[PDB]
Amino acid sequence: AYLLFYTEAKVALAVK
Amino acid sequence: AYLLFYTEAKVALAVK
Amino acid sequence: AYLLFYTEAKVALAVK
Amino acid sequence: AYLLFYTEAKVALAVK
Amino acid sequence: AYLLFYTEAKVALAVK
Amino acid sequence: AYLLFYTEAKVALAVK
Amino acid sequence: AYLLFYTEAKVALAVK
Amino acid sequence: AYLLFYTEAKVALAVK
Amino acid sequence: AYLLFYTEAKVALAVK
Amino acid sequence: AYLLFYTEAKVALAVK
Amino acid sequence: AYLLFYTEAKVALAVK
Amino acid sequence: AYLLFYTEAKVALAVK
Ligand SMILES: [Cl-]
Ligand SMILES: [Cl-]
Repeated sequence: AYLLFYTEAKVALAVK
Repeated sequence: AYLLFYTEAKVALAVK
Repeated sequence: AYLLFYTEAKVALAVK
Repeated sequence: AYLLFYTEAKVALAVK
Repeated sequence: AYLLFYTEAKVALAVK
Repeated sequence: AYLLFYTEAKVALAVK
Repeated sequence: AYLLFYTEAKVALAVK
Repeated sequence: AYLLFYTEAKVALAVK
Repeated sequence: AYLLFYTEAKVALAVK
Repeated sequence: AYLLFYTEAKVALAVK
Repeated sequence: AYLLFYTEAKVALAVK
Repeated sequence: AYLLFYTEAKVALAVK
């Protein structure tokens, strides 16, 4: 699965 | 901060 | 699961 | 052998 | 920010 | 030189 | 600087 | 392709 | 197998 | 302590 | 394949 | 310091 890095600012992650 | 791994049933991440 | 770097460009971390 | 990051959560460096 | 492996034991991924 | 993963979003390998 | 991945077929690296 | 640290001695980055 | 670290000083490397 | 990849060529894993 | 780090001044990369 | 890999048949480590 993908580890997506995004900004909610500061860094946050999601897994897909 | 550091990345936390926990179980969402996949692995899931959080930044602490 | 394994945390494996990969490329397609970008490098990214996969959860396998 | 491969040096792979691994998690069941903690991460460990696995020597396969 | 840097993604830095560290130990204090297992390893963890610091976001710096 | 150090090889440091980083992210600002993409991840990349910095050479320091 | 950072490591670039690009396709020249096969993936190749450059330091930028 | 995967980027896998590897060692038989030196560590090396394999591209699979 | 995987590596665990044990530290006090200087870092020590137990294998499992 | 940080676990940082580096290269002077070979890659190696530093303990900082 | 292997990522190679070679010197030519500065450090350059090759995949073989 | 840096992690040293050697052969004991398996891969073993030491901190130097
Ligand atoms: Cl001290
Ligand atoms: Cl031997």
